Amino acid sequence: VDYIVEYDYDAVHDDELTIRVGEIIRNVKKLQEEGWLEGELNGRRGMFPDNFVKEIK
Repeated sequence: VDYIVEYDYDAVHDDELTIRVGEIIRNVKKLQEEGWLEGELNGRRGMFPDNFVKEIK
């Protein structure tokens, strides 16, 4: 399922996705890390905060 960024997040790590409010992340799935999701944003697959992106219902 896709997700929409509601809060700006700065990727501290290399596997972290730098999500910006208003962006749509392709195929956002839930990871084994509480508060971390996996999706293709900005042309890269990374991990971003769960409370920063809202599922596209």
